Amino acid sequence: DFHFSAIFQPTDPHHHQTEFAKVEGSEKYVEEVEVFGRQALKVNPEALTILAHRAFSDVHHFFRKDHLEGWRRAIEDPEASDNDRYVATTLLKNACIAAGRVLPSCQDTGTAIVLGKRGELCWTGGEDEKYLSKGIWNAYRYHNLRYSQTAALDMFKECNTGDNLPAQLDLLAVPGSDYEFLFIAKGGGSANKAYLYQETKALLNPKSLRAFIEEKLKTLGTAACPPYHIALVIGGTSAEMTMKTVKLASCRYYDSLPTTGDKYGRAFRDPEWEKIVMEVAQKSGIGAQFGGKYFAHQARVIRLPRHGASCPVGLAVSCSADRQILAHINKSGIYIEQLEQNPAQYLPTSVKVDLKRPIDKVRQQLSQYPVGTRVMLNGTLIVARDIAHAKIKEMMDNGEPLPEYMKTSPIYYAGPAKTPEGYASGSFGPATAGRMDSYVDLFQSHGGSYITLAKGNRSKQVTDACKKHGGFYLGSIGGPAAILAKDSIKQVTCLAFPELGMEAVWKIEVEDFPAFIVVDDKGNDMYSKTLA
Amino acid sequence: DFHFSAIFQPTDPHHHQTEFAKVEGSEKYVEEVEVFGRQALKVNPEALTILAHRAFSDVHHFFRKDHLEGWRRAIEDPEASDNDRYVATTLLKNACIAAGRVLPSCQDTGTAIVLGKRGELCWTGGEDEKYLSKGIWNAYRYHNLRYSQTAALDMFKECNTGDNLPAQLDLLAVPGSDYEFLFIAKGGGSANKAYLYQETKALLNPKSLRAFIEEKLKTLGTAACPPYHIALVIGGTSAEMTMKTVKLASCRYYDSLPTTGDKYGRAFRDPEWEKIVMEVAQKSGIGAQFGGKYFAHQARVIRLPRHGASCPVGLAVSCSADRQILAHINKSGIYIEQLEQNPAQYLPTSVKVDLKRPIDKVRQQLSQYPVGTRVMLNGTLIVARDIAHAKIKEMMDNGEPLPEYMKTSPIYYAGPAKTPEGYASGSFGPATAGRMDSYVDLFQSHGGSYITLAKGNRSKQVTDACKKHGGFYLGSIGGPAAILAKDSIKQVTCLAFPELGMEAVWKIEVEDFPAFIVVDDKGNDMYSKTLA
Ligand code: SF4
Ligand code: SF4
Repeated sequence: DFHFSAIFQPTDPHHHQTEFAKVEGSEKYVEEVEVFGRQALKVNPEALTILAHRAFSDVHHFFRKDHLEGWRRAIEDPEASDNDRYVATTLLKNACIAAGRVLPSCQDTGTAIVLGKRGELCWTGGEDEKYLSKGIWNAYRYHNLRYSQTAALDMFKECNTGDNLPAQLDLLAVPGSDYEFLFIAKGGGSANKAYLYQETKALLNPKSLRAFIEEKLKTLGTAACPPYHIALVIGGTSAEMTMKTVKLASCRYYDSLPTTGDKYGRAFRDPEWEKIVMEVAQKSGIGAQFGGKYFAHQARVIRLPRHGASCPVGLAVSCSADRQILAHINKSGIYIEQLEQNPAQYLPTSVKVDLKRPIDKVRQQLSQYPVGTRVMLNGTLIVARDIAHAKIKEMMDNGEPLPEYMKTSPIYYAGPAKTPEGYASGSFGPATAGRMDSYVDLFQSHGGSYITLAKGNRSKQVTDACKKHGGFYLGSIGGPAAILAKDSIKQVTCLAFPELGMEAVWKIEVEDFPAFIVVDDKGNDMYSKTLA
Repeated sequence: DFHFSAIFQPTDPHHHQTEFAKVEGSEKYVEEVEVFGRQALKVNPEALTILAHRAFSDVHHFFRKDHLEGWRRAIEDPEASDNDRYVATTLLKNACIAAGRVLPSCQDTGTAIVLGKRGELCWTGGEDEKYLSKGIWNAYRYHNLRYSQTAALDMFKECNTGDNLPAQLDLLAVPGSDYEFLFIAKGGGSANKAYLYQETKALLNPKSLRAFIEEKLKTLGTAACPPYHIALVIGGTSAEMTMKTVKLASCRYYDSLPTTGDKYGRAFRDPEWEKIVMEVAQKSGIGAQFGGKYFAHQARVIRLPRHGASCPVGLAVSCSADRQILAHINKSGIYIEQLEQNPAQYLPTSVKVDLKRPIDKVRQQLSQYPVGTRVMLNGTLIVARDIAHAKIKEMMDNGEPLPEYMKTSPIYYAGPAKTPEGYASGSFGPATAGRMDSYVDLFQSHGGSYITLAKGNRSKQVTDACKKHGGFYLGSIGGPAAILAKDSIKQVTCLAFPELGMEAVWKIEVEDFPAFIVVDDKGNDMYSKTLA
């Protein structure tokens, strides 16, 4: 009466539907042997370094077809808003710049994540984590990427690791003699939009689930640079299993799962509720960052078994920097997923704001316009994000004044990637505004941060602060870090806190920097209707 | 300049601090060999079946020393409340019954979770998941446990799998030639108290972190049968990594981690913040389920590296059914963690309520007493939990009456384990009340469910309903399922929905069933002060 049923039963477990390229000459890293009558593969662990290096290089300059098709759909759909088409066009042009292999597609070159599946008889010598980490180290050190990892020296004392390590290395033991991989360069902002809900059987009916989806999609907001790949996982054997599943679903790793359940509790994709997620996303009006239809590229919904007392639910997105690559090592060598090298084939007024004026004159000009107005910024921005804000608040709590450089220019929340030789700037797109919300009222009450520039919707405290203090929040397009660096950023200099690395305070000169007035000085917020 | 640093660097990676017993004759399942100059281990996969069967059998009848010591501490501490000592004494006596190897310590025999670490040169034949699942199948089929897994036939249509499968099988590839394991029998209610928070750098200071802990600990409530092993994880490379870490911390799997960080971002335990967590738990007054000092046995706090833009935070507990077992297979055979076989060595005014009356007479008697009154129930209980409530609401939505059996007796939210031969009842302790909160006002408005009996604090809607309709919520002690079955439950009959398995409606005859009045018919709630 015993019947074993694996939870996950993909019809394409080795991902034959994906196109792979062989690393030339890589069959020299492997050797087929036989021990105790069974076939085994000896793998020179230097293959893991080579593979990880190429994976975490390529993934920053090219995209998958299904991601690029979504941007074209947003341009060509008659039901797309004008802002949908504008944002999607910008992202596609950004992808064309990134395809030049110098600038990465986003300044947040992400956390390096490796899902590895080592066959029982795949023999590497066992130092996989070291050799994989060396390849990741190579990719981030020898390319114009960014060191984004923050080490905790104690509970509160932190420093940048300076090399984008440690990686997340999830190496699984599986049958056979091959080594299969999914590499993910996961941005922090989209990682932050991975949510776990602890629900109950009372959720599991059509009316309750639909209302739940409507409520939760809004909480994603625009803070992870939509259009999104939206993944929703209902059920799971534990919270951590639910969240791992929703991550992998967002990477389309589970696309070949069955579409029906059975009495053994196997996982399945639910295309009907995928359609419902897309309808909710489209009718939400949130759009591709600034109102419209293209909140989402596509949706994945995976229904899981559950303990009768339990119903964990995971919701997560893949963002505009949709960065994963499949790979495998076998008797023939090293194979890596082929991404789209020619994104250009998918490619079918505003207010000039002079920032080279007194900030009060800039505030006066912005006050003339409603939320949703598109602006083009020309002049100096002061760049500061999470740690700089915390240090400055800490200074003020010790009686120190708000520094003068926080009062002369708009504050751009951003952290740049490394600058290529001969370039004015590396990739340099915006950070999530909402993480700095707790500082705006304080800084504005001390005569600074009257104008901020970042991406994402903000909390009500920021709307109230801008109305109280005559302030503004400007929304940059989120994601197009390469085209901003190439076309808009003309000069970059470190102004304060150099030891923070990318989180130092910078002074940058920009030209033709596009943004929308998201919050004005009158209590208005262009997200108040769609994200209420 | 490259330096590899593993995130997790336990000083005791193989758990030498744990005592193990070898399965007699199990060296016949293993054979050390040497291939290509390296030491390897051949493992008959039947070893995995034998090991999983014994692990998921033993863990339901015995506990670890640090768990039992916590209950003794709550009994002997002069600062423990009377309710602290009463609950801890009850749980310790329950453990004495479970040690008889017939009744499991809790009716929720949990989800079967396997963390396995297969060495590069540990050769099983590769069918580990099937052979592990067979051993788990054996444990739940041939012992007096419970089938708790719910399969989804489609998004909403569900059935019990009837065998407690599927398991969660997390099998990792690691160096060496051994096979190391952590087996967890995870209750659904404590699995539900695994929470993920998406925080920011603004949290990472002493004042903010302390306030955060005070706020989140209350949201655990009493719904997972405290005293808790409380685990808190600050940081992580992804949501799913944070939640896996907090699970393992709650199992004391990471106890030998370093206690300081470094520039490479290694994980560490923070004993200072473990003490602060314990201080918050004790000063909360929540106590061991019914007010006092012993909200928590102990605390684990792990600080993790993070992407600069990210700060995931995990909070989770191990409950009174604290069930994990370490194991390993090596050249000498199968070794399994030795649990405490003699829990008795740790062992150093109520109102009689006659349920054999019209329910209105029972309500009148209960109305004479304040919340916090300890009560002893004698008579019939009608048993119904999540799916039965959902089915009954569906019937009423179709115009059908609230069933008669929802009106005659107090409703006990519970699902029994299997009945041992010759016993009146299998283990039969209470389910989490809060999951049924959305039905109370509706059912009471239709003349039923005036008295409910379960465990855990409930939402304000239930307090309002009981006051509006003259109802009561009685709190059973959470956890002591074996002693309740042995001493209190005299007769068990299936009443409705037999196809739901443990989730059928039952009619049981009880004697001397202890409970507290948690919500009365006047708007009072004995958790209103401690869980506000
Ligand atoms: S596209 Fe946006 S959310 Fe994604 S990594 Fe870049 S900044 Fe972060
Ligand atoms: S002790 Fe309580 S929380 Fe733990 S498994 Fe049993 S019923 Fe669930």
